[PDB]
Amino acid sequence: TPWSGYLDDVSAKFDTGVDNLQTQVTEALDKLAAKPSDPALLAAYQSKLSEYNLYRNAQSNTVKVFKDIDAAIIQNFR
Amino acid sequence: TPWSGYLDDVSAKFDTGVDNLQTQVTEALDKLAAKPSDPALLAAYQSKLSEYNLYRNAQSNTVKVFKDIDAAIIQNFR
Amino acid sequence: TPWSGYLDDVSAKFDTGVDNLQTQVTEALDKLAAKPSDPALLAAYQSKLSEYNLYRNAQSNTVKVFKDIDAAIIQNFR
Amino acid sequence: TPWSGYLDDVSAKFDTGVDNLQTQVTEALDKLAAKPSDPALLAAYQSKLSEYNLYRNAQSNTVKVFKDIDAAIIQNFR
Amino acid sequence: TPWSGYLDDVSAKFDTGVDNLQTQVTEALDKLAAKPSDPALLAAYQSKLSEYNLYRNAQSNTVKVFKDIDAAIIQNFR
Amino acid sequence: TPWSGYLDDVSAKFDTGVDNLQTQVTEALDKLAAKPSDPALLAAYQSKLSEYNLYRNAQSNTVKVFKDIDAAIIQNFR
Amino acid sequence: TPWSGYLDDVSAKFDTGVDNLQTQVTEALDKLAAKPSDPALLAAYQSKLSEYNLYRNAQSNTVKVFKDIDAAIIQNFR
Amino acid sequence: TPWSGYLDDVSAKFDTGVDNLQTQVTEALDKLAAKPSDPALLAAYQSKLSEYNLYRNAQSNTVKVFKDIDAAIIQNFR
Amino acid sequence: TPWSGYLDDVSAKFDTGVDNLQTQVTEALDKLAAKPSDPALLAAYQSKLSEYNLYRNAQSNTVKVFKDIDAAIIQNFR
Amino acid sequence: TPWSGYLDDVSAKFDTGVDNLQTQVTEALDKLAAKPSDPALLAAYQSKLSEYNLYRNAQSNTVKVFKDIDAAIIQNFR
Amino acid sequence: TPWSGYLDDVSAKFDTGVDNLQTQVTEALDKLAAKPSDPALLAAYQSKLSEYNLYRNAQSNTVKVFKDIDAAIIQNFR
Amino acid sequence: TPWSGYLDDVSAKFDTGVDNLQTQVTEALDKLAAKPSDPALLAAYQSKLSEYNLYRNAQSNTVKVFKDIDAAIIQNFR
Amino acid sequence: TPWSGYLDDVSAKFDTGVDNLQTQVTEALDKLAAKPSDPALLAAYQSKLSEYNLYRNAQSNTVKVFKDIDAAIIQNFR
Amino acid sequence: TPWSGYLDDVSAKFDTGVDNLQTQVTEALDKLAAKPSDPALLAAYQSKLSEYNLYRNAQSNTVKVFKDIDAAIIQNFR
Amino acid sequence: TPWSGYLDDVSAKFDTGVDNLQTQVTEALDKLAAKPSDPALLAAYQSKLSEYNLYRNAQSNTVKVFKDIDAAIIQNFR
Amino acid sequence: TPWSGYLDDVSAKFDTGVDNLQTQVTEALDKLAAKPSDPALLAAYQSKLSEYNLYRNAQSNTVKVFKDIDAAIIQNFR
Amino acid sequence: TPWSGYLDDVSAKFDTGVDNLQTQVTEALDKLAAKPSDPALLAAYQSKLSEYNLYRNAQSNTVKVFKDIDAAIIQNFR
Amino acid sequence: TPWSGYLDDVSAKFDTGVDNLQTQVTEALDKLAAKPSDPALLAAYQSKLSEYNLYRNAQSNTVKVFKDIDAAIIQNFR
Amino acid sequence: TPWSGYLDDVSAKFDTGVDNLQTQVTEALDKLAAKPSDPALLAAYQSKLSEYNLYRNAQSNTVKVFKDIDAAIIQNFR
Repeated sequence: TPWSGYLDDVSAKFDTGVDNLQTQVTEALDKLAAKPSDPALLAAYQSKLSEYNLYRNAQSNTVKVFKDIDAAIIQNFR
Repeated sequence: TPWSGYLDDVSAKFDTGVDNLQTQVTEALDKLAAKPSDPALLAAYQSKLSEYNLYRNAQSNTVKVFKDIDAAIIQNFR
Repeated sequence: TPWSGYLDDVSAKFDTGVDNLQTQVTEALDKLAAKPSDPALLAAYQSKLSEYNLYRNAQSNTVKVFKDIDAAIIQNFR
Repeated sequence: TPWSGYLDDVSAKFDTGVDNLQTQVTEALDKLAAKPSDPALLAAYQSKLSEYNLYRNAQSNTVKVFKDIDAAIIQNFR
Repeated sequence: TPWSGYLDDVSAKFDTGVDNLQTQVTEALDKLAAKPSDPALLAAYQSKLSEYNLYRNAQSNTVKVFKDIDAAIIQNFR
Repeated sequence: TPWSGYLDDVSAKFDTGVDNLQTQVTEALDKLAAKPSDPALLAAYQSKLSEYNLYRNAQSNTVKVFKDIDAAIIQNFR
Repeated sequence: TPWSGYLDDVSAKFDTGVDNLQTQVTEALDKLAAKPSDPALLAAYQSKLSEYNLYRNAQSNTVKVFKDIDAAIIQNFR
Repeated sequence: TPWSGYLDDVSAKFDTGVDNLQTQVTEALDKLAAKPSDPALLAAYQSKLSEYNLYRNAQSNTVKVFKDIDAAIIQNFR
Repeated sequence: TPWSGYLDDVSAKFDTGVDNLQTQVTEALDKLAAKPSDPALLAAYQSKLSEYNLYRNAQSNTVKVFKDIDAAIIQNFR
Repeated sequence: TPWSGYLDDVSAKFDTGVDNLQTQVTEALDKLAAKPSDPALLAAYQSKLSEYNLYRNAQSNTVKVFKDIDAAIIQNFR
Repeated sequence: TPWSGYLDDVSAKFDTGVDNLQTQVTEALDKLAAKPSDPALLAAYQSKLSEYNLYRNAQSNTVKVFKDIDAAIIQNFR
Repeated sequence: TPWSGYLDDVSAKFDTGVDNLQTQVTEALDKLAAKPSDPALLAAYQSKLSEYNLYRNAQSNTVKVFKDIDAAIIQNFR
Repeated sequence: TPWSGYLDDVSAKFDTGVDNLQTQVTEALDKLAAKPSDPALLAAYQSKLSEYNLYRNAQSNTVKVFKDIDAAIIQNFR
Repeated sequence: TPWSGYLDDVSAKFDTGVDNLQTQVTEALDKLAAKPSDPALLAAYQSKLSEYNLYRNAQSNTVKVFKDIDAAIIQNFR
Repeated sequence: TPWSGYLDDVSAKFDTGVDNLQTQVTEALDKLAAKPSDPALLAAYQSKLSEYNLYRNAQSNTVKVFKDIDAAIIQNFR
Repeated sequence: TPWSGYLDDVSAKFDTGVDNLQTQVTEALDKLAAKPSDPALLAAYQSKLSEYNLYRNAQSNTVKVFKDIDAAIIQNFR
Repeated sequence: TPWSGYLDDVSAKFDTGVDNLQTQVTEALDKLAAKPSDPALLAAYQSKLSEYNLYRNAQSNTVKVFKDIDAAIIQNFR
Repeated sequence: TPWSGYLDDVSAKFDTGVDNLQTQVTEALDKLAAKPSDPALLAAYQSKLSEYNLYRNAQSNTVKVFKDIDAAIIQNFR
Repeated sequence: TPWSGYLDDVSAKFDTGVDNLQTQVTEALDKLAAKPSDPALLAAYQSKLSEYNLYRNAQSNTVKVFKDIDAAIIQNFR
């Protein structure tokens, strides 16, 4: 069994929270690349790419906060 | 079930708000191409194409604003 | 229900404002073609064709103005 | 009571400043559509439509300026 | 009873301070989507969306300041 | 397979929409050049050349509009 | 009966003082993960996460102070 | 009579030194929340919130210094 | 007597330095709203609104600098 | 004394630089309206109206340049 | 084997997505240069050059977004 | 070796694409000037001068497009 | 049999408590090094590296506490 | 005679080293407030305010260093 | 003697480097205001105003760089 | 044999992980410098330079984290 | 010595490049005004006035380009 | 020997990469100034000036990127 | 003989390592000040000023590291 700590659980709440956003960004970019001027494909790709920016920022900043929570508790052992 | 975030909902309010504007632009251009000098078809195509310009601009600028709302909230986690 | 935006309403105020000017130009040209030297038919066709020129110009320039009103509002979202 | 912020007040100074310019543009276009070649109706509609262009541009650019005033004050909290 | 701390009170002063700004942005966007070229609906949506940007920025930066007030007091226990 | 994007499809809707207008302009000019004073050939060439002017203008202005739709979406990625 | 000393009482005054802050941080993160761009969920999660930082720091620094009170009394037995 | 030591006097010199800064921050935030885009209210709230940051930091660091003065005198009893 | 600290004095040097710029922006916008196409009123409103932008930016950035002066002195107490 | 900043001085150098150009445009238009076919009045009104166009453009673009000079200095305080 | 990272893969999805758009722009410009007034060659070159503009902009802005995704994750290592 | 960049290559594709159009315009104008009423020389000079207009416009607008392609890539380095 | 004392048992509770965290940090860094811009690999490496920081700090501070427990018991033999 | 220790001498070397920098910052801010858009006054105020930031930081960090020199000598009396 | 630090010297290298550019902008604007349509005065004023923009930007950005050089040296005293 | 510690191994996992990214940045810049307007060379250089930024940041921040892991273990020897 | 920068040199290359074009336009207009129907004076004045239009446009657009070259270099100091 | 660092080498790769582009812009402007209406000299000057814009932008943005690479490495010494 | 310790040697390795970088920054700024719009002087000054930033940061951070090496050795005498 692969081990997963508490920060691995917080980082995987976002991974299991979105269903296939890592796939839909890949699929919308592959549909965009075949024809990069259809406004039905650009506006669909903007809304996924702007979503994927806020996905990776809110994931990475939450893990940073719970790091500095624990690093100020663990410093208080001594 | 295909996942759709909040920016996917704002981009799909415009898609469900207009009924078949993506179709009517395609249908009016197909009626125009068969006879590109009828003023009943040019003036009908102008009013749909000028509409479709304001549709894709107001969609794409609204998603840009809600991006910079969230990117100034998520930066305040740390 | 076929969708009609605001520019579709301004372009259709001229269409519903005149009753059958798109028909009377077609009917006067069909009466002219059968006998293209009657001054009762030429002077009746001049007054409809000069009317139909000012109809399509005042329609098409009004839609152009309300386009550049909105394209200078929508540019001010960002 | 419907809430109205400061930018809602600046956008409503222009709305209450003009009396019925949103109505007069609608009324002059309805008088124009019934007879789109009267120069008494075209020149009256030009002066209202050119007014309504400068109304919506000076409204929308003023709200844009007071946005970038506040977004450079609120960025200075942190 | 759901618990609400001091930062929950500062974040809810803005929520109770505006009456229904979270609703009016949703209602004005729903009125905009049905007809995205009416200047009466675009200029009304600009003034609410520019308001909603300054609402979420002044909320999120105030909570950030009171965080760094407390994190420099609580660090002075030891 | 030769690639054709979305603007290539809009420019080829006009090409496939007219059947042989690029040929009929060439054929009517070749019939005109052999005898450039027959009114049956001048009036047939006027109606094709005035058609071919409105064909290339409505093609080239439609591609220009869909360019400025996409260049205002793609600018909103960043 | 599980034993709880004096430092266990000081650490459990904060646990019983907040009602369900350990739950509300978990519940707000679970509501955030399903849709990580709603500003109603980000600003609600910021105010709980900034609260939970000051909860664990003021708990852990208070226990550190009462440790160094007692370790300077108990050193004075000999 | 509620007892107040020497560090209670140093912490209350700042409390009695400012008159109602704990009130003016609360009053300016309540005036800000009703209309969070007035630059007369944002710039008035910035100058009080930046003041209240330097108030709580200079209070909390002064009490920390007089603690480490006394903890290096009291350690010299033995 | 309402208390005013040092940052309150720097923010009020700009308030007392300009005489009635908060009034003249309000008065010029009220004169503009009654007739938003007079170039004598637009060019007078541009010069006040561009002034009021540089007023609130130079006020808010000066208070930010004197904050980070003091927050690097007060951090050096301990 | 009504206050006038630096941009108010640059906008009033053009106002005091021309003597009565705001009056001469008004006076020449009033002489034109009484008899709008005299070439001595049309050619005199063309030279004032073409002057008044270059007056308001060179005024409004100069104030725009000195705005973006100052907004790139004031941004360099922080 | 020449190495290609993740941004090299996103930049090469557009390169492999279009088949020979870098060639067709070169070939249509070479056909245009031999005879720069054929409307069959100008309208074919407009649709490729307007396509090639949207190709290089959507490529270069996508790589910019995935840069600022990663530069806000990698900054959160420390 | 005189250096020639990419825009120098696009501007020289038109120069090498036409053989001696810069010479034929000069030669036809020199034949026209000796006898400026021969219809064999006027109609030959019209077809070269109308060609030379479309040569310098399609050259100068192509270089402008490839400039704004690169200035939107190079802006994305930072 | 290799000997392991009590502090060796406390340091090996963390080693046996995590399964292969010393391996997963090594494996995620080896997957990162082959392509250091994939956000699926950066965000997976952040959550393991922030975990591995809290692993080695909570291990090393626990062994330090049980050292100073024993060094204040063993000093009380004499 | 008012007493001044060694740290009072180091803090007063900077005070006597600059002549009237505490006055010139006050005088340049008073000249700025009367007209906050003159670039001759903004660029003169930037160079004094950026100087006054480096004055108070280099003063306050030097006194901090000579404190931690002495607090590691005085701790070595016992 | 009025004191001038190092940033005062860098800001005064630009002041003494140009001879009377602060005067020539004032003199060319005074010559422009008396006659704002002479192309000999507009093109002379463009070249001075575009120069004065690059003067105040290169002055203000150089002082900003030498500030952040020193603020990263002075932070390394402690 | 040149010695290489553990941080030398982590810094050389990135060096051996990419194959010749230090060479490809040098080679793409040398191809760019010979012709700095080819979009095939700019877009190829953007994707390598944006890659090389994320290479040196993820290398340098990983070495910083493993430094502060070890400096909090080695401090616990005493 | 009157100072002349680089843009003053580019604007004076056109002034010294033409010999007396500012004089010949003045002299040909003075010869035209005495007898404004001589075709030897009209055709001589057309060729100078059409020259003087291209002189002031190519001067004023070149200075605009070298402005936006420098304003994108000077912005890169910070 | 005049010293040249690494950024001096990157800025001189563009200088040695182009052969005499700093000379050809100067030579083409000197040929243009003697006769500023020859289309053989305008179109040759456009292609060099549009080249020289992309030369100085790609030089200045590359040096900016390698600055922010190094300023994020050198910040990680401490 | 003026004394120079070990940190004086590390700070003077950078001083003797660069030849005349303290002079070339002074010389390039003096060449810039005489003509602050030449792109040959701005791009030469950018590459020296960006170099001089990395010179003083890598000098000042190296001396800070060797300070905290020695202050953790010298603390271990007692």
